[PDB]
Amino acid sequence: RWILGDKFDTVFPHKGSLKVLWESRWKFACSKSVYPFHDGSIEDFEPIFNHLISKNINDAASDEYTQAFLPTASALEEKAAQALQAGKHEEASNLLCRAAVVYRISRFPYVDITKPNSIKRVAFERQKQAYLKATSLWTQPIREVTVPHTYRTGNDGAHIPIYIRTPAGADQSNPVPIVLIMTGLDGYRPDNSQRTHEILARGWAAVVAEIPGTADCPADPADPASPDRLWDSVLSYLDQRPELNTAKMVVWGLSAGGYYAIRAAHTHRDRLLGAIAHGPGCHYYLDPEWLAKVNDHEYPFEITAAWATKHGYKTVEEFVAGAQKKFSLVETGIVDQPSCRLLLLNGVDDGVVPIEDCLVLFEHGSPKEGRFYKGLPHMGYPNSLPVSYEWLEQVLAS
Repeated sequence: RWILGDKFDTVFPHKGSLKVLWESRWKFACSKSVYPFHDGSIEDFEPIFNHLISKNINDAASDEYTQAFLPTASALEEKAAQALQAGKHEEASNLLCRAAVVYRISRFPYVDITKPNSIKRVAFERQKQAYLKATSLWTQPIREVTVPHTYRTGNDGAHIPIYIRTPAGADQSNPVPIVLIMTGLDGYRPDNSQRTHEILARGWAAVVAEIPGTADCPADPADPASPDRLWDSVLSYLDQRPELNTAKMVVWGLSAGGYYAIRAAHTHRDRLLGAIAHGPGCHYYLDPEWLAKVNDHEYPFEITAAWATKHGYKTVEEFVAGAQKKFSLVETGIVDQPSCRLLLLNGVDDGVVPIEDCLVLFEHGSPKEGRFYKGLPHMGYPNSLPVSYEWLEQVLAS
């Protein structure tokens, strides 16, 4: 039934095997310093995965997995303090960035928002601490603002912690355009260094916020309307920021963030010049038939457990039974109004979220834009990244 075809009914060889996941993909991802090991080094990860392998640790949700990483990060943080003692700021940044990646992988694939005492949460707190110190040394530093959630209603929390980075010469007299990044299931505000480099290189401000049901997002994950309130608060702050031009704003939703980019393209169409949705889900990803095989594909570990919690559900059973009716942008009719310019990007053979969730969007509302990558898995990396910046330049053009 799906475009994925023969691959749909396939159990990928890494399922429930951390050994195969490392030896076949992650070892090479870490070597190349690409997702999810971007900013990391293989010297840091080689020994941790050799240890994880020796002990046949396969479940990443387990404390035994997470704790196998934290000694390395401690060692890296001390080397940084050493580097900084000798006035070596560049070495000090790079070691703390490498520390931040050890924490990132230790907390893969999801920090449970309902378990604040969890070891992955401690890992994420140590990451943010490590990263902000690393990015304090930069000429254009990443700054954390705690934005009052003035539009908070119901179960919503009080505080929206976001990362802002402004290019050299960003002034109240020459206000720069914004690219508001919306992160995903396993990637949060500290995991976007290279994107902020590229945004600043083109003379734009980088703003990074997490999505409902992840990390430090105060949005009620169980309320489909919570992201609308979330952005109402964020954009309202960016409206009050002197040097940031909200009249030239694109949102960029990655993975699970893709959903929120698509939604924002409609709900806040009058406030955005564009949206990019990278590897996005909007309807068919919540199809019971899709959910029945999603854990068997390219995701590095089981994903339904994380998805359930991220969509505000107590059990996976309840998530599988109800999620589509409640959250599908198609079923709720969100896609039936017009939208700002929306670029959809994904590999055609995505087995995390269906390519069909990009293709459906062409049958509602405003015209959509797309580039889909033959034979490529979820997000279609590396191919799908350079065209992101091509598009942004065109939309934000002077």
